Amino acid sequence: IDPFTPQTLSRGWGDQLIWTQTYEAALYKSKTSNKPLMIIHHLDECPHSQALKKVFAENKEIQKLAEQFVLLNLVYETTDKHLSPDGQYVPRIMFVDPSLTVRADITGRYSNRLYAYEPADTALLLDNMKKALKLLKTEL
Repeated sequence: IDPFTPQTLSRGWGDQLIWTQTYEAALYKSKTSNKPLMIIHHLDECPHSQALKKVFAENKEIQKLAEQFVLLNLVYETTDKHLSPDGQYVPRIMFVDPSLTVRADITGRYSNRLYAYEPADTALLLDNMKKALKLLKTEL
């Protein structure tokens, strides 16, 4: 593509994680860097996502893929009108497809419920994170 901004002094790409908490800015720079973003959606109204956060921050697998991608940690409204207008169940993980949209093609065997926010979904979250991410670098 055309030269956007040359690197100098320090901070080359700054594409890791996101650093700042802003839904629109996160998704925006993701598309700008042609890199998919994974929106981690929490809630305060149920068992504090801090409990889940502990195991999340403890799971190497989840961090490894997320550090190479975007993680949009949002904690506000259990059923926000943007992701859950009609209400289905509290999320845990979400993913924005390169086409700036979402793809619900995830199916599974009945391990311990296929959709939860409780630390139980941490093993699934791993395999689900892969299916949700689908393509890593287009080539692979």
